[PDB]
Amino acid sequence: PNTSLFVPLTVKPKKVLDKFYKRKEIQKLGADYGLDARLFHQAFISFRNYIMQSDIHIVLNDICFGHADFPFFLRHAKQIFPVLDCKDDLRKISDLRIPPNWYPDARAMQRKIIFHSGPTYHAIQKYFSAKSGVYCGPLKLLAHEIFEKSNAAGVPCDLVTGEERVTVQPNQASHVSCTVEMCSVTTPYEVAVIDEIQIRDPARGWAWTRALLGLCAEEVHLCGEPAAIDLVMELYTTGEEVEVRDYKRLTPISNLRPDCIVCFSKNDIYSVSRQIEIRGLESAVIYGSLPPGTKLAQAKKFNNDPLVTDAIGLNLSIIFYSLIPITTSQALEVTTMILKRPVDPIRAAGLHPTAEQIEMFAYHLPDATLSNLIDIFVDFSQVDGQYFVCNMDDFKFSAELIQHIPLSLRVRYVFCTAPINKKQPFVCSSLLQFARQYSRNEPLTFAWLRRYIKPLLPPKNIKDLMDLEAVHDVLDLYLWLSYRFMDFPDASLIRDLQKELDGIIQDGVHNILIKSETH
Amino acid sequence: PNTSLFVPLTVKPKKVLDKFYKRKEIQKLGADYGLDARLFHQAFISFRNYIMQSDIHIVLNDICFGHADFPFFLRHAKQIFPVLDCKDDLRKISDLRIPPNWYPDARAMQRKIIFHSGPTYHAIQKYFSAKSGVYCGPLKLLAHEIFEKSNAAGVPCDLVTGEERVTVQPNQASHVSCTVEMCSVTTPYEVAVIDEIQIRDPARGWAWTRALLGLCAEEVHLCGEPAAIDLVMELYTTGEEVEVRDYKRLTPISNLRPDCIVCFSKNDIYSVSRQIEIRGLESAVIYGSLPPGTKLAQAKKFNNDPLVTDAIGLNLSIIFYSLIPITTSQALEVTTMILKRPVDPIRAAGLHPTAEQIEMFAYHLPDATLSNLIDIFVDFSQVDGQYFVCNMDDFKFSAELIQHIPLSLRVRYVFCTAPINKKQPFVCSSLLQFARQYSRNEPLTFAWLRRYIKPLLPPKNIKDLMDLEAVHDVLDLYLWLSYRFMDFPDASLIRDLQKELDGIIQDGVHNILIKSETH
Repeated sequence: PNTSLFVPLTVKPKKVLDKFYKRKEIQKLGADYGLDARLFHQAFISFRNYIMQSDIHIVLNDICFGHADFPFFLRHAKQIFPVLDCKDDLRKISDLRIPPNWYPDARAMQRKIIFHSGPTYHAIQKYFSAKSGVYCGPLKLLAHEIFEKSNAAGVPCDLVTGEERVTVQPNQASHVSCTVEMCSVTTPYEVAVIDEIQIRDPARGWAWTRALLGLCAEEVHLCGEPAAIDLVMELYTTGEEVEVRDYKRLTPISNLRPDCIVCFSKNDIYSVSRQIEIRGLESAVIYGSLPPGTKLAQAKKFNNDPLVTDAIGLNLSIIFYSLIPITTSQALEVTTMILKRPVDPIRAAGLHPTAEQIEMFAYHLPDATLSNLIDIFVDFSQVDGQYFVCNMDDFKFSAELIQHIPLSLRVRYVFCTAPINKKQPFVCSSLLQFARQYSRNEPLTFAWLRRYIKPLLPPKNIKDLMDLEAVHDVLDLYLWLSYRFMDFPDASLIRDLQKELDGIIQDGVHNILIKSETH
Repeated sequence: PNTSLFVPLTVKPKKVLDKFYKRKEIQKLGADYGLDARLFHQAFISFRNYIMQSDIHIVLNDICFGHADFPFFLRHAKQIFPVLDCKDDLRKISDLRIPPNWYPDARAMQRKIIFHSGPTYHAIQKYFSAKSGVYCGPLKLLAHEIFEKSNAAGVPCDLVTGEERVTVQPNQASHVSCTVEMCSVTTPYEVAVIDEIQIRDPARGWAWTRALLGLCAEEVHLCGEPAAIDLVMELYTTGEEVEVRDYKRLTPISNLRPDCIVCFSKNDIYSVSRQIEIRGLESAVIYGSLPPGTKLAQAKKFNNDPLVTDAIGLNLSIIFYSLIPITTSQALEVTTMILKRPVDPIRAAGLHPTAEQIEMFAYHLPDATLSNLIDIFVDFSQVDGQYFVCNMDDFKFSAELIQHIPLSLRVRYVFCTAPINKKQPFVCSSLLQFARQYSRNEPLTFAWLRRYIKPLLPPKNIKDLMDLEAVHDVLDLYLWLSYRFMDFPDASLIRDLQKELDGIIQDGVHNILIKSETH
């Protein structure tokens, strides 16, 4: 309980008061109840300012005229800091021990865990065949990949992403691809594929742990680097049997051979592209900010036609311009115009604060802000050794941004759990807008949304593209929430408005605007 | 016994263990004793984890070196789930059959049941005249109505509500108005009026059934819709004679004629009021959240002066803005800017778990939570055909809220039986507070209560009013418990502190703040 977290509540309204404070007896008795150096102080200074600048009067009159040893102090001190009043209560609410309890159906079941080690398409096959299955995808692509494959290859696939939810069945279908966040924990499945189990992400590990411990499957297929094995070995508290099946690199490796250039700067991508079209030849570009369409159409054109930074970790058949140092976890001839050290095995999986935990922390500490509540939660939290609490840094920011909009805990919880890029001014602006009108009970229709986003103009230089992509993002935000707060009614319509923009973007993406330089 | 309810108790501490589990002989022998799919599993997995990660050693050594068929398993399985050990015992404790037994004095007596059908003031008259009588009111108004009438019209009336208990007699008086919950079952009466007998409420039916079957009267007067008749016909197990006496609507019916607008949104009430004062004219407002004073003073002013959602079902002499669909049970020219279908007759009356039942379920299942105990109770419960078990949904919530506060079954029972609105954050906060200090043996005095509720400031917009009304609620909560746990000593004092607020509220209620809109 680092008290730096506890902001004092302003409880607005001389001889012995000074002595009472100095007295190492009172100082110790204070510390006994939880009052440290800073707490005992702030408590006294407002206890003094309260008495003088304004029941107790009986004992007040009776110490004036001749003990001097505290409970009236502590009554004040506890309306200053309500923490102290419920320390024991908060600890229990943030006890995140024996996580495998939180999903009892996974415990109710016989589950076989199978781990396809190696630095894929077997598991993919094993659930196509499976009577009832599920995919759990890391990105918002690999989910679509399997959505397109399965339903076509003759095993219908539903899609549950954050931003899309599609039912193929003209009537709930019996197979679904999803982002690991969206994967059920109550729906009985037969085989489940948790792709990319590395659960180690300091901000996203939570959803993996969730999937690992909670999927109501009968076979649980993992696919991820052999460094992760140690962890799943003990994850055995749930009492299931681990099976490893190491795979290997078909061919290994440590110029412009028709080659892949990988940067770390969006400056370098807006540079190298220059370099290439200087010597006539024509380059592709894949930055993570590229709409999902223009990503594909720029990857497929490289896969008929005569790679330029985003960690490439879809199907792409194929040099570091910069090494800045590097996470020593990047994968792939690849020159430096790396495996120097061994990969440290993985230690702990990831948990995060729930809504409901925080809604309880709210009832205890009702004056605290979200940002602060989560900081308070994290403090009292209790993790078993093979788990860690995720970094809720984005969760907070999103909360410091909408703090003034008069929402309610639950709603406010969801809004700040929406995936935004801070470094995009228009998105943040937009979050506030979306949040502000909800409070005003002002449903955000296709009309409203059309005027707000301004049917955009074809891009010219690399600011317009940036704006357009943010205008893309803004639309994705509207969709993300459309599935949580929908009363955001014109969800389907926006996807259409979004779908042209994707091309209006692609248009400009082939024709790179990177020369900005001229003007 | 849906096993989803039975949470396994963590009983913390290889060849044949695997075979023993697979063996359909063991699997069946397990199921014989009550172990279903999920139960037999969880039991084995912790039986395996117990043996290996840690008497039995004799049989353990003796199967190693060459039958393999169970009782050691079942000893473990039953310290996992204590349910199994006392299934038969629990059933009997939750057998709610032949309810008319539970009140033997009603059986000891000659009782005549009379049913004033029709979609009132006769029964009201019949007990005024009665030497010893009782009223059983649905709301916390109709109880006060009769308390004011009787004692004045020259037949003294005591009041027993949840939140008030008043003796008029300067010395136990011989006549009482009450909420149906508070009505005795041991006090000998002559005539009893059970107003609004529709006993069908999925959460409140219990107290009606109680009154119907338990009032020690000589004439039992019912007043309620003719759909309820079928039920009271068989409620004849008690062996009394039913008398129907259908009444009718003096005048029937299917614009701003000096008219009544009825909404279903608190948004619409904060809207229509705008609409009315736009065209100069002046509107009344009655929302159910309005203190009992400001309800009257806003109904009387409409009943001298030149209706705006809460189901109006006190004396009010007089259009649906929304129909959302509708319960097809709403009553009343009434336009839609309804009787489309017939009313389905009523099927079953209502019972609920008692404290003492649960205090017994606690002695069997001492590790279960309240919320879960009641779910367990409901499961094993045994209802005769013309009764149903109420929805204890609020009872649970109130219990999930105070779960961490170290109270005792009885007390904890009462706290979560206190009437609160979940959707009011301050009330829930307050419940915890009231509950927390009881545990700390810290009686909640008028002083403590005064600082907590902060002598509030006149309202400005419609948040202050909401807060004030919750501050009202909080005070009502303090009173409700004041009559159960009183050691809450300053009951009378709070009612006074409450009584000014009622006006501080009324002040703001006439002067609607609804334009919030401007700011």
